[PDB]
Amino acid sequence: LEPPPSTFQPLCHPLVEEVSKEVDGYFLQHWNFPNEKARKKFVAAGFSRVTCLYFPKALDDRIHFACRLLTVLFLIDDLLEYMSFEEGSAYNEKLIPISRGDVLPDRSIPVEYIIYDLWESMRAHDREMADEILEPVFLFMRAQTDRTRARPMGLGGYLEYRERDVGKELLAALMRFSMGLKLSPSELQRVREIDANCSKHLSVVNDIYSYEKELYTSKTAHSEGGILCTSVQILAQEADVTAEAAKRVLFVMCREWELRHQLLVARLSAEGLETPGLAAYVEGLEYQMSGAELWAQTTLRYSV
Amino acid sequence: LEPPPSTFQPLCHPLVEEVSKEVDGYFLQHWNFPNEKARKKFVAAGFSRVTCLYFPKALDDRIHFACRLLTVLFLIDDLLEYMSFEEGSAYNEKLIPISRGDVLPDRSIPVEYIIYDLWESMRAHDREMADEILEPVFLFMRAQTDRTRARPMGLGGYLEYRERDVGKELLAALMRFSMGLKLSPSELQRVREIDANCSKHLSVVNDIYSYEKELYTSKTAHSEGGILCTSVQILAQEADVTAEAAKRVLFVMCREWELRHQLLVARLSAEGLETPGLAAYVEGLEYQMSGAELWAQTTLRYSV
Ligand SMILES: C=C(C)[C@H]1CC[N@@H+]2CCC[C@H](C)[C@@]2(C)C1
Ligand SMILES: C=C(C)[C@H]1CC[N@@H+]2CCC[C@H](C)[C@@]2(C)C1
Ligand SMILES: [Mg+2]
Ligand SMILES: [Mg+2]
Ligand SMILES: [Mg+2]
Ligand SMILES: [Mg+2]
Ligand SMILES: [Mg+2]
Ligand SMILES: [Mg+2]
Repeated sequence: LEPPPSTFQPLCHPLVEEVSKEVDGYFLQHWNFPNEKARKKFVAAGFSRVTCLYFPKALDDRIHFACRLLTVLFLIDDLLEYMSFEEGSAYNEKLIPISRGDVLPDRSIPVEYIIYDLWESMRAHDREMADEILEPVFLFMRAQTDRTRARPMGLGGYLEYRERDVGKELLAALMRFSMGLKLSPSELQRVREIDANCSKHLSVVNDIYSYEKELYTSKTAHSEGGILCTSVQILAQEADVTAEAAKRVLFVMCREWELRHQLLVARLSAEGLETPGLAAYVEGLEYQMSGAELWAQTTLRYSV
Repeated sequence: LEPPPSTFQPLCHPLVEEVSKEVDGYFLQHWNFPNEKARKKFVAAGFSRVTCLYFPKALDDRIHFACRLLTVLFLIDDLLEYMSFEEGSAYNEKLIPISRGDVLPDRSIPVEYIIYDLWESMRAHDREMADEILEPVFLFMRAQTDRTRARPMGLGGYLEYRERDVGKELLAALMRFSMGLKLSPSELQRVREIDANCSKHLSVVNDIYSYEKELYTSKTAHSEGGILCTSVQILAQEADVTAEAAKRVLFVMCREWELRHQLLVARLSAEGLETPGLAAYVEGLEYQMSGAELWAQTTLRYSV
């Protein structure tokens, strides 16, 4: 599968080696892997490597929080494949008060106390921005078990939904957190179009490289939790072509959203609307788009 | 614009120039054109030229019949853009019993006696093969003013509907009629999948090249009869990109259908399933696709 040209240049955080070994070790110490094989697979996926690709301009003392959050959010995304919607919702909902720091963790259950301890250290470092990540996270978590996954969706319907299930807002607030990027409500409203456009790129690039994994998941895991929900499948059905054909067509569209991103950014500069904070923000969203693509191409998580 | 490569080579019927003067000459004589600017525009469209690219291996004494049918269907296609869905339906339904020979034409209304004399002459040359073109035509006629045009559609449902509105079935029967190509029912049953795939290519390729023309029509003619119903519109909506962007993506989807055409034709031959009659037919379809594209990218009908 050959990717079409992109003008984007992915960047990686300079401390990716240290921070990855640090956060990897942590999870190998506290998390519950079924066997040595699953432990090996976990390190292979490179969950801190991708976090360092999403947020290459992260503050050095802050990047490790993001790796931690995204790692466990990744570990859970996989576990939900083997539950029903009910089971999966119950699972997520228990973690939400713990995340607010409202209910203590059952310290026998790794996921409970890992999440509790994460959010506490985050609020300790920067309470205000830490707190602005909470609702975007929950929004994502409740999307993961939304019954709309079991209803037929067209392309537009799907992207509307995937904006939550792919975690666009949570990634945005985590980005802002990890950089210390403070934006007024004015500025944040000002770029809703750029967000929406960027969300489609993140969704579809991921749909393209993870399709094979997800096809096998839809055959072997839970009939609800492992349900096949992807633009690849939708487009394949609608255009009556193979998934491989659909991938190639969706990749060209992703490049159109990149171009559209440059256009919107340029236009926002063509008024005084591009504040310095906003400028660093939309540069940030470009790192996410390109970074996620670089990782998706090279991670063992998707070529297996 | 910049079409990506195609494996298909177009062919033009050798008599294209004679039949063009002849058929153009007939319609310039009988059709009620409003003025001289429109008679010139009709000749610049080159309708006999596109017919001779659709069916480049049509029998020499049969190709003119096809130029006639398509020429009158092109003219009526433009008419219905000035009509409501009701007016257009009323107009086409008049013509349906006249085509069958069940009703005599009003010899003072050109469209009626042109239609009547066309079908009677075609039944004279090959009764049973002419017969089989009728219902596919009425099917495309009725599609043209179906209110589903004005309702929301996703890409999939659009292609389903456009299979009728692009007249894929009438084109098939016509191609057979033009070539003396008789196929058994079970033969036709074997290429149904190949037919459907070919439909999408014809539709979307036409949609790409005729978009600026249809845009303008939607804005100037009747709000119903000239409504913008096109894959370029639908993809641009679902994916939130410009029309030019959608065209670039749809073009890639069209090459994927050429690939699928080839794959389906190879599969058919690898069983003992490609009869000699079927062999001509699917080669026939491939001329329709590459021919439609050649005309579309040069006709003044879509460029001015
Ligand atoms: C940014 C992406 C393409 C998503 C890849 C998959 N993971 C699942 C775990 C949580 C993340 C937000 C994400 C949805 C990111
Ligand atoms: C085969 C096509 C892409 C269509 C081009 C436009 N014309 C309009 C008049 C009727 C024809 C069947 C057609 C729809 C063919
Ligand atoms: Mg998921
Ligand atoms: Mg998943
Ligand atoms: Mg995926
Ligand atoms: Mg039409
Ligand atoms: Mg038309
Ligand atoms: Mg058109």
